[PDB]
Amino acid sequence: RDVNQLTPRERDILKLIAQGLPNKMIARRLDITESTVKVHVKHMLKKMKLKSRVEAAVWVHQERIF
DNA sequence: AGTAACCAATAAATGGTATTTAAAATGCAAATTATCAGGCGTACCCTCTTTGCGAATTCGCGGCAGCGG
Repeated sequence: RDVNQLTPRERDILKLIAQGLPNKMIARRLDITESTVKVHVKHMLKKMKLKSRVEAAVWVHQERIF
């Protein structure tokens, strides 16, 4: 239920990701293969029980949870 | 005051094939205390004596026994 069990740093990376950052630049910046980047975003997608980032980002912003 | 599905394009849509990471936790077998379980010994003198009293008045039957011509 609670996102904070995950690392805050990856949450900040994720906010940057939802700021329009494409996966290629993500892999280039984070020093991992694109496969690992996709695996990470896939993990975040199911762990938040979401189908798309738009609704989750809007919900995070509106109540200013983090 | 606004028609398109044209053909590329964009990476996101997944759920699937693995050598990793070390931390944890989870088990594992020692050391190290308590406590239990056996053995021995005892120098005034003491000497068959306790029992069962009756698996309790059955009875009827059988037979293997000792005495006996």
